[PDB]
Amino acid sequence: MTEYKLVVVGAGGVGKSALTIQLIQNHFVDEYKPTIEDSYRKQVVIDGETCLLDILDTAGQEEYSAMRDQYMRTGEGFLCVFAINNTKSFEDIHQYREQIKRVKDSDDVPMVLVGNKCDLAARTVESRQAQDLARSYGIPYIETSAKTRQGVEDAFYTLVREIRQH
Ligand SMILES: Nc1nc2c(ncn2[C@@H]2O[C@H](COP(=O)(O)OP(=O)(O)NP(=O)(O)O)[C@@H](O)[C@H]2O)c(=O)[nH]1
Ligand SMILES: [Mg+2]
Repeated sequence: MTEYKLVVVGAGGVGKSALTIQLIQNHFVDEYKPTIEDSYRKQVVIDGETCLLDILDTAGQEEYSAMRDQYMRTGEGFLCVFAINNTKSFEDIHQYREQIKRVKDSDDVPMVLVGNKCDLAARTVESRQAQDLARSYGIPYIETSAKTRQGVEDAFYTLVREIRQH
């Protein structure tokens, strides 16, 4: 079957692992547990296609850029994740996208902007500003919560569908 190599990137503590785990194990992880690198494999049916999701979950920590580059290099799509109550994580998005384009040699790579933690009242980044940024990249913007499961399958399946059209 078709395999889609999906890579999850973004600043530390935005919820990259929580989204992945919610998708793979149907539970919300509430623990403090920084990732170095983890990979997940899951067989799914998306729009009737049987495929395999290889999901690489990456570190948010700066010490790990080298490892992050090696892994970004083999991905066919990227979930660029920020948290809606962390404005610095939103600002850091431009820095992650530029690095993706530099390691992939490409202006236009299959990619989804994910605004996560949308279950929280204390929102510092407005959906408007995120939606604007996503428009200026030419990518979809999806709001998610790993806690409620809102938007989770959407964010992942949308990225698969972007790869299929690339
Ligand atoms: N309320 C809420 N909390 C979340 C959500 N997603 C993640 N978190 C919480 O935020 C913290 C960090 O989440 P985690 O998945 O570890 O983040 P990460 O992006 O993988 N961090 P790292 O870059 O270190 O691997 C955890 O306490 C987790 O439960 C969400 O959608 N809502
Ligand atoms: Mg993590």
